[PDB]
Amino acid sequence: SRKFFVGGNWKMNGRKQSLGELIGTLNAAKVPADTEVVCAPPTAYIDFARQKLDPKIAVAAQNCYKVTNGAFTGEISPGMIKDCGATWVVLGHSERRHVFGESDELIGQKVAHALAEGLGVIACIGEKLDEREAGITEKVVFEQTKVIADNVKDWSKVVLAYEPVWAIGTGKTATPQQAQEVHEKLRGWLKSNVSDAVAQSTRIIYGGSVTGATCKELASQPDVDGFLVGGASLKPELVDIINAKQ
Amino acid sequence: SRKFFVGGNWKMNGRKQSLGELIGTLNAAKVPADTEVVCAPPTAYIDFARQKLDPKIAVAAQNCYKVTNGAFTGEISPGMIKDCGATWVVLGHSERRHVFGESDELIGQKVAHALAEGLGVIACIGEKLDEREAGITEKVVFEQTKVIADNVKDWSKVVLAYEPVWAIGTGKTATPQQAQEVHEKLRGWLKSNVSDAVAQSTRIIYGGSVTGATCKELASQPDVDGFLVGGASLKPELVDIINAKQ
Repeated sequence: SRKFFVGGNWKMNGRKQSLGELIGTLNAAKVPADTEVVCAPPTAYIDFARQKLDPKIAVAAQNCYKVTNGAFTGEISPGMIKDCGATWVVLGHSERRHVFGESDELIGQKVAHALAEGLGVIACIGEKLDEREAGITEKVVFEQTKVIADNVKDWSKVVLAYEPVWAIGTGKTATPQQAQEVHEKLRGWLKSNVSDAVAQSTRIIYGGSVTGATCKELASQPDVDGFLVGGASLKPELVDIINAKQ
Repeated sequence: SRKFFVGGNWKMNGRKQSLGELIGTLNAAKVPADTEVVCAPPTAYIDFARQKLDPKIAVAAQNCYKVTNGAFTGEISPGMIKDCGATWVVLGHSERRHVFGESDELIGQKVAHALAEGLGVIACIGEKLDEREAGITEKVVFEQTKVIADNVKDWSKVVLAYEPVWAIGTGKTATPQQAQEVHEKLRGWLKSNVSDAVAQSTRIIYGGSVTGATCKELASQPDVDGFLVGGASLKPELVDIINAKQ
């Protein structure tokens, strides 16, 4: 019992005009009954996107901080995210980790607080190129996942996203088999360290390169439960990725 | 001749209902013609704040990034800020620098991009208790101001904010004479290093502790042209600070 999950990470892209247009497209898309869809707009447009999107698509913040209110110029809290109608937050995204230096310690604390506040969390992990080539893929993503698990009580509110950071802009790419390998090792970590129950019911989505051309082969991997989509999430092509199991 | 400037930095505080109430109070108060008022809401509420606020009050983003669009989950661009109807961005705020580790070099790149896109910039500088008790206040704030200056081609759209980070949350308080000392030295830096034109026209606002009772005296200091208000900007007290010259 794992419902197919497709998250669209718009990253720092779009304006009210172009996003309005894209939202119109998605509002007309037939989202399958077996599929849960979430879009993560730029923080300035969480409000806008929730107002314009049809309820069949949930809204995620791309990040948040770890307290409800405070002297943290530039941050938003899970309270504000809910106040705008979003029900998810993306935490630990590769860009937060490796461009903006967000530690594991910090990400775990955001997870605890987002969960305590009633949000769903799309919790991202994954290994860089140096790490993969040293043999420490397992170590790196287990450690990352351990830190997230320490701050989760209710796993029904969590989706794990594997980001093959080693394959992003590096000269390397991941095969569907390489994706499947990491996802079944992560499910083995959940079964081992949490419960078979949690393992069987927790979506592990793929956060590497995915397009309309590649989504069916990726979605048919037994341990790949969906996608955290980058570039293609800004295009009608997102609808094709949503239809991946159909 | 230099226009009195009050920036209200709401930091990570408020929800649509509470901010709606404060916005009501501000809309209702009369801003003196000789003063320029700007409010910086949490980033989730830039759009909301702009729509609720009277045109007499300007809206600022609390931070932004240094390209127009890109793969930066969690960030917003000056284009987005403008798209939301905001005309200012706060950059280099002590929380960005010291809680979130934003480098001077990063902050310079933001100033450059923000200015290029047509946004006003409230650029923040200041020394820690570390650096003041080491007698290197001048070195720190001038070096900070230099990096900013290197990424400004139009000073008409820049306000400098001195934040006495040494005297906020530390147990130490700053006197108006200590405020004036740094502000005078900053203006003299601009004279030496940019132009008399810039030195004489550039607002240097005070970002240390401002209350309804401390504001008149701070305001009368000749090189203190306004304030970047913390806690008091969330209260009707902001009105008193806006009226500090009256």
